[PDB]
Amino acid sequence: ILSVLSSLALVSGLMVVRAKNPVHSVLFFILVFCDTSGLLLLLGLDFFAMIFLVVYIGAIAVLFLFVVMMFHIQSLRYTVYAGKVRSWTNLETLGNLLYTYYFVWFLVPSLILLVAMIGAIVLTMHRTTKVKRQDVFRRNAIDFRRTIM
Amino acid sequence: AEILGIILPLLLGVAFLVLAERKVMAFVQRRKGPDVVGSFGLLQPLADGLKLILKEPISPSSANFFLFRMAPVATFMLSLVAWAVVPFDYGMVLSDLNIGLLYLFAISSLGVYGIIIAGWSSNSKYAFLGALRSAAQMVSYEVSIGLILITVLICVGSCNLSEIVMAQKQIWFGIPLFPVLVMFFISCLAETNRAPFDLPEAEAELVAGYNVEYSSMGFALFFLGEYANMILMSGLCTLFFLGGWLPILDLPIFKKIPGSIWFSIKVLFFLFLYIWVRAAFPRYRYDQLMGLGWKVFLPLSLAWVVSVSGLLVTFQWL
Amino acid sequence: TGNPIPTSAVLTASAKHIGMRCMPENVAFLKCKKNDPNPEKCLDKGRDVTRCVLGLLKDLHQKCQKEMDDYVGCMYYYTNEFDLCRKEQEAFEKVCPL
Amino acid sequence: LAVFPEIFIINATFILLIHGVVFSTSKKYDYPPLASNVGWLGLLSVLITLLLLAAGAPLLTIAHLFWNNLFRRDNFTYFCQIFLLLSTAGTISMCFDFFDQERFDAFEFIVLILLSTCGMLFMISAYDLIAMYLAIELQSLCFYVIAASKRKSEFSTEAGLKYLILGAFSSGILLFGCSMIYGSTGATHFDQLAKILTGYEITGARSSGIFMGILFIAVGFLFKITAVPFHMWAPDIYEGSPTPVTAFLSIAPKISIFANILRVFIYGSYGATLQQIFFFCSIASMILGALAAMAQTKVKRLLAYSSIGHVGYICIGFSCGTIEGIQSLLIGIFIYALMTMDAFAIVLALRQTRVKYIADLGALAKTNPILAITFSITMFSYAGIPPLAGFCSKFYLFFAALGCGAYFLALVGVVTSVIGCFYYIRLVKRMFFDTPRTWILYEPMDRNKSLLLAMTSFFITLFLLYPSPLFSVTHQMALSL
Amino acid sequence: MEKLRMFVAQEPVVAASCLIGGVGLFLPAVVRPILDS
Amino acid sequence: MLEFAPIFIYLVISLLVSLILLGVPFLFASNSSSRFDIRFYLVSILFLIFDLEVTFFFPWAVSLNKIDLFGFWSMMAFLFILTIGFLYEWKRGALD
Amino acid sequence: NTDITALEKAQYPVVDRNPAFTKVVGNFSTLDYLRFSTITGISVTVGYLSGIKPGIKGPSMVTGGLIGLMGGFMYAYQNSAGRLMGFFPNDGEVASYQK
Amino acid sequence: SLVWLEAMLPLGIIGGMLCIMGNSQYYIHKAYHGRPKHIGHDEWDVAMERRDKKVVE
Amino acid sequence: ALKEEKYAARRTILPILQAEEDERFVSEWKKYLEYEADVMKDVPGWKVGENVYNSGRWMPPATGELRPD
Amino acid sequence: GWGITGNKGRCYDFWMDFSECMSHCREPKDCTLLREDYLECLHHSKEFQRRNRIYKEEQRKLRAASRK
Amino acid sequence: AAAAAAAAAAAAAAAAAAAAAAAA
Amino acid sequence: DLIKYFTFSMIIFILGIWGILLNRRNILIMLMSIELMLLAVNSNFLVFSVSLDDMMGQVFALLVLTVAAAESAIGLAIFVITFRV
Repeated sequence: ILSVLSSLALVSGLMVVRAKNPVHSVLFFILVFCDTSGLLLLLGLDFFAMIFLVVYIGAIAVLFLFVVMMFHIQSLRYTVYAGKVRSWTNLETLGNLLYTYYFVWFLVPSLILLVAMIGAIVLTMHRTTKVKRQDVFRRNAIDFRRTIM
Repeated sequence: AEILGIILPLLLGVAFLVLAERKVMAFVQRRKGPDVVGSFGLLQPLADGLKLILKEPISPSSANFFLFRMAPVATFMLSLVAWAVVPFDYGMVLSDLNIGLLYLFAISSLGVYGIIIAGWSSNSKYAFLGALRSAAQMVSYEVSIGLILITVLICVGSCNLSEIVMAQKQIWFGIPLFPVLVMFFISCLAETNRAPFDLPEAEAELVAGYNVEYSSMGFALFFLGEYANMILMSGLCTLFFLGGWLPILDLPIFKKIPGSIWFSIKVLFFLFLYIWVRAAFPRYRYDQLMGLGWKVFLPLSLAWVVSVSGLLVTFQWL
Repeated sequence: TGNPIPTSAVLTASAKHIGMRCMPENVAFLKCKKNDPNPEKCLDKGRDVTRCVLGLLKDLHQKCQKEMDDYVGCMYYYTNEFDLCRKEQEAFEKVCPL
Repeated sequence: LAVFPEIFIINATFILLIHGVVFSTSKKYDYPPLASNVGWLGLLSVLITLLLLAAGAPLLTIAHLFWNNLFRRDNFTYFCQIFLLLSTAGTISMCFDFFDQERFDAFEFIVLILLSTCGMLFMISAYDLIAMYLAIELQSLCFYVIAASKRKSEFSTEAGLKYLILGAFSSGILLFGCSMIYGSTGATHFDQLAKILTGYEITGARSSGIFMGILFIAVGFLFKITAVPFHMWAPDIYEGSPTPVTAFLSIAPKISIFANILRVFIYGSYGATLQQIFFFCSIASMILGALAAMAQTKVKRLLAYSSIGHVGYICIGFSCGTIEGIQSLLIGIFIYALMTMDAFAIVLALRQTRVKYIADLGALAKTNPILAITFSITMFSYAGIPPLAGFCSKFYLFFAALGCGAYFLALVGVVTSVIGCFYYIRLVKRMFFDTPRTWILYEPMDRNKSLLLAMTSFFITLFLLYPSPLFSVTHQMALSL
Repeated sequence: MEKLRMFVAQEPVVAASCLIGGVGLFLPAVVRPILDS
Repeated sequence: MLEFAPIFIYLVISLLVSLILLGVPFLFASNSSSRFDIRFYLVSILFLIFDLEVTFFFPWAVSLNKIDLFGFWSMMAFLFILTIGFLYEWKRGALD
Repeated sequence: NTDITALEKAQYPVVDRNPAFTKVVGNFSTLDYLRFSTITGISVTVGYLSGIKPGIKGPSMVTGGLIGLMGGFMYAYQNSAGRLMGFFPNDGEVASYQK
Repeated sequence: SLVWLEAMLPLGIIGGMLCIMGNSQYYIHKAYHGRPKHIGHDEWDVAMERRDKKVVE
Repeated sequence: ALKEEKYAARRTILPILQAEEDERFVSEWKKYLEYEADVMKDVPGWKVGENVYNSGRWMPPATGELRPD
Repeated sequence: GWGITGNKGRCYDFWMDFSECMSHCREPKDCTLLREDYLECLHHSKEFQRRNRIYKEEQRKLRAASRK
Repeated sequence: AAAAAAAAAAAAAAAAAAAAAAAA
Repeated sequence: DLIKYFTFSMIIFILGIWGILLNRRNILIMLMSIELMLLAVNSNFLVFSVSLDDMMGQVFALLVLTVAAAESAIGLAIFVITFRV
């Protein structure tokens, strides 16, 4: 029966866009991701289920939870026994491609993660380091020192 | 089902680990630990429990029961469900996932939720910022554990934990990658809090650092969780690096070679190492600690993925 | 196990012998399949491979049955996993068919 | 090989990024203002990239592995990629003065501009939906950061948030289209896509899945180029940010998107739907711009609306299927870019003036009289007055449109040019004839900004004497697709 | 070099990471082409 | 996937176990005896990025005999870009 | 698999299709070594000159020289490769007819 | 000296619990199914199990 | 080497398993065709019984997305 | 054309036919036979439309018998 | 925060008594 | 059954664009819906890769994962900066 239980994801997605209390919004966000990972499990894409878990409800909705807590808003099959003699786990059959054949679409997300690092640095350093912690800065010769107030 | 046969013995394991820690860390300090309650303090865990259970609440407060009365349940359920994929002997894993390792990584990424939620429901600014600091620590030594597992994964073929412990028949990954075991242990020390790395767990700041409504069940469940997370993260330093259930393979006449007994011996070694290293070393202050997970165990983990990938690519050892 | 019922265990147990013998039938079946994957077009070669392999099993079943009966006991116990009992694998191979 | 021109700018960005951070975080150097030192070095990094890309133009197509599975470089891409770097460098040249006046310690801001150029260089040559989306994401992501650079002032950051959401939505909408386009095609490459979509004709031949994707991909692109159907808060982005950052987003992302647009739609898709949507957008953009030029008062916003009106004239070339029309669009993009750089530079010339109305900009007849004539040339170029280069580009767009048969679309463009000309004579009247508004006295700029005006204003007027080279260059690019 | 030793003393873990990592970026760079025999 | 059903029921049986561990204390014992710390957003975004790059490590880790010396060098280029990002974060000082 | 087969290829007589590195770089004409040398100069001169303002003249000169080395070397490589391969003028066929 | 054995005893009865964690979920699964668990149980083995339970009729 | 041994065993028993599956599937296909020609009655229904090829090639008939998962 | 389990994918063979027949093909209209066969492998729509009518004719007889 | 960080570098350990070791 | 796993993703995407249209006032829900629609196209790529039996879908889904994650990082960082001090 768990097949049609994507209705849970469906209603939780309707919650996040029709909720004024942000805690409920982020909770049903996490719920949408959990049910989407359930779906991606039912399809057998095991790697993508765990990646949804990790890089969504252990990083991204962690971010969103932070933004809520602080900064409150207010029969007939014919199985072909060939190609089953060596079953390729999903990670192996993503790595056979992403790093050798389509590797530039993998070095470009490298640049996108680097731009995300540079961006989170230049944006949210918040004048807390050399961006402004260099010094207040002062020059004596130009300074009036009581000659001009 | 047979999930009872992996949760009940683990509950007993955690209850007796509180005693094993007190007793070992006491023996270190030239003093017998809990020693009057049971024959050798063996009943002391049951005494701690049966005491915490019989302690009247400070305030009933059963109204707020969906917010933080299921958050310790969540933390503990995660610490216990990461035990499915952990194999104790050949064909003794409860569920051999062909992506087992990544599933452990995801379970940690959800333990982050456990901590953050159980700290936010405590309406104490100091305790909530403490829980957030603890979550940021647990998640900053998770990129280092991630890369350490990428090393032990490069050595192995697949993420299947039964394969990672089957890929060590020739030699445990503790012998060639010993520097990595030291980094996984010093990270598992820091991923969990129980470590030289526990300023959020500085004796006082811990109790006032997880929740406001204790009722005893919350106190026990957090400690039962920390001690299961510890048995787990010590049952990983023994699958990956030490031979999960493999002997030294000398094939003795005196030793009939049981598997789960070897896994038990090794996880006992790593639990004893958790205790010993809690006794003998000062705390890291969480300001040198976060500057050790980024500036020390991430560069030394990245180097290791490039070293164990290089040295295995040049000579076709993969 | 029992009469030479080509179960999973008894097939993955004799696969070494099904490799040494019955290689022409197997390679002919594979040549057909790689030519065109319609099942009918070499139903005859399917009968041919199944005929020689059922014959190979009944040969292995008739001679050194107890060692074969122990090795397929392995392969049913540990599901077709070779390393889990090399002792039975050697016993069965050493006694009669190498 | 074959990615070396892109590799150099990415390496140059990394080398500048490491140089800026190590130097900026230096007690020995007293935490110095790297921006402007990253600049000049940043401008020559683009120039070295320009030479490498031009030098390897025959060598660009070195191997099937890069074109078939990653990105395909062709003669059209090379000519526009050369222009993209020149447009980027020209914007940096005017921007250097802004870096000097501002307390710019943002060494990373230059690295973002170079990273954007690398994303834009990859965008022009991207031949797969995955590659185009990923390249678009990088170029926009670098742009999102430049918009929010002045953190102390919320006006830049709030403008960035609207740009960010519009950018995220535009990338997201385009991504959904790729998913639907992928579902029918079974492949993400434009080349494989063209074979499945050649002559699809959603009326002649059924293609429900492909069209569902095409609708999303086309809509996303329009948000990026500030097309009026999806203009949204994009005009707001231009006025809210300071003039120099506004100039960079005004020309380089738009040129990259327009070049990407011709490659993704004309070659890959063949249905009678893509040309018409641009035809409606072109009429609307010119109508919105003509109404806006009269309606808008702030000089910076007016430029954005005049640019939006010009964008509609550019859209007509894609709207008429003729290759001559695609060539006319290219003539327009080059003239609009030169004028847009020139227009921003004249506003940048009055650096001393803080945000001020057109009437305040008036009274430049007595003081800086030559600059006053220069401002008149910039407004005339978008106006379509015949002597200026813009009219010659518009006439080619219009002559192509009449040949394409777009009489209704062509007429509104002439009518919008007529609507714009009246405001421009009124603005020219404002500069000298009337509304001096206090005889305000202006300040000098850097030589590079004066040269940007000198090399462009002379060329705009000189176009009449020797207009043959640009027309020849533009058609070659259109034919190459 | 004097500054190199000052860098492998003050910061041992980023100077023994760019050397436990060189042995990984250096083995397949030269030691693998050497293994043509 | 077939082996996911044991953990699928594990979640629910551990829910039951924790609910019993919750109800045990509840039954017994009757009547008579800082504006913002943005570094927690920098640490968080940085964990996000490094866990994305570990996500990219995983397939390259498990499939490295297939990609002989070319997948390795492509991953080392991805990792050199990671290292440039991490050195820009170390020098800029986000690791504190 | 990979192959150096090119679009619009062999417009001039090829000398060595797919030249190996350490040969295509040992083919540097006194013009390439003069292109790799002027680019490194215009990149050191700009690098030092840009750094007069922030006090970083030496190290900014060094990083401009690093950029110039990378860029001018990849340009000299482009030239000597499109010369060895059939892409550029390629008057260095005497080096093959003689050796 | 064997004084450490008193402190070894809690680690023993926490090791005697992981042995139970491992052997319980083994001999429980070895009961529901007449055979031990298969670790490397790829799709080839589920297909062969299907055809096997279909061969014994 | 163990994995190559296992895969060699599997590839060697592959023809027998595939022959059994061929016989079973062709029997199910014969019965499905005799069901089609019976539910269609052959005058009003598909005037060609099987006609599944749709070009010069055969494919296993149809299913959902991923059953073995 | 790799696939979820790889093994050359499923419709790469159909794409191979469509691409081979898209070499110097006179027009896509001329080779559309391979493209439709290729699309049919990708979505199974041709089987589905036939399945709907086989279900409908069988359902129509069953519905007619049920209504009586 | 620009607060002075506790730099864990220093001079090496050298037991420093007073001058009255031998003869006051 | 592919339609069930696609039209459900299609209407998750419609929910995302709907929340985009309505919530132009609140931005955190805007970003919620952004990642929602970047899931409904991501889960869409995965479903269409299982259906077509093609791996390009999953490669593109992984890259969209590690691009939408960086997008959420920069998005929330921009949102935190927007609520200045």
